[PDB]
Amino acid sequence: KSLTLIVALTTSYGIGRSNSLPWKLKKEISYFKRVTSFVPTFDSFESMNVVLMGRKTWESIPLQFRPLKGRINVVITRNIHSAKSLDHALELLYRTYGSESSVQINRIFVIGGAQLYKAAMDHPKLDRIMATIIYKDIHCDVFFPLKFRDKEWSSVWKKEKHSDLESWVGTKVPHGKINEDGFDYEFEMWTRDL
Ligand SMILES: NC(=O)C1=CN([C@@H]2O[C@H](COP(=O)(O)OP(=O)(O)OC[C@H]3O[C@@H](n4cnc5c(N)ncnc54)[C@H](OP(=O)(O)O)[C@@H]3O)[C@@H](O)[C@H]2O)C=CC1
Ligand SMILES: COc1ccc(C#CCCCC(=O)O)c(Cc2cnc3nc(N)nc(N)c3c2C)c1
Repeated sequence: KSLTLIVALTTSYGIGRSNSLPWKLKKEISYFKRVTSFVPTFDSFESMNVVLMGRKTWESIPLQFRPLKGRINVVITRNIHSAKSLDHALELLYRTYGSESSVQINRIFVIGGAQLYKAAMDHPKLDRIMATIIYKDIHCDVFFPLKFRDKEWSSVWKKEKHSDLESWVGTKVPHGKINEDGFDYEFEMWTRDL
């Protein structure tokens, strides 16, 4: 099964500031909730998505939102499911939600932070980035680890047609720039060959 990473980052790959998001974007939060908690209509009795996150990200989420509803949550920590790496998480999942289980696994998302992102980009099953691009240079102190939208990575990572994005996330997604509270930002989907 493939992994998908989902992130919102600035044109300078900023993702974070002071253990939180440096923007308060209500429509971006909804896209995130929607993409990660969406499952092919016919499977939706059985099927559930998984959200894999680092311990720091786990701790950053306002309590009212933990665990993230309607998704299987696994926190990765070297020391709610906990596993010690991405692959341990995958073994826990297959073992726990085995054909003998009534909950089934649809898509598995890596939702942050930088350290987990870095491991997910190293993972041979990761082939898709759902990137929210924020066209401002907001000060940040945590950064996305690999510059997948830059020249150096452009033979590996390709940005897909907007209609391919909508086909994947299964609904109309705004095209182009959305303005909210001082920010322009745009939804993208990038893939690479496995
Ligand atoms: N813009 C966006 O979309 C997002 C931004 N963020 C931002 O990211 C920041 C958090 O990033 P970061 O500090 O790197 O934190 P992470 O959330 O990646 O948490 C780091 C910790 O998780 C565990 N961990 C991470 N990767 C692995 C791995 N490969 N194997 C084993 N354990 C691992 C470790 O926990 P342990 O120390 O317990 O062993 C590590 O100390 C904040 O600024 C947050 O707001 C977060 C999510 C999304
Ligand atoms: C750590 O700093 C954070 C502070 C607050 C929140 C929150 C919240 C409400 C979500 C409710 C729900 O989903 O039910 C988040 C999670 C978040 C947000 N947008 C995100 N946006 C994108 N494009 N990607 C992500 N990975 C996001 C991720 C992890 C991180």
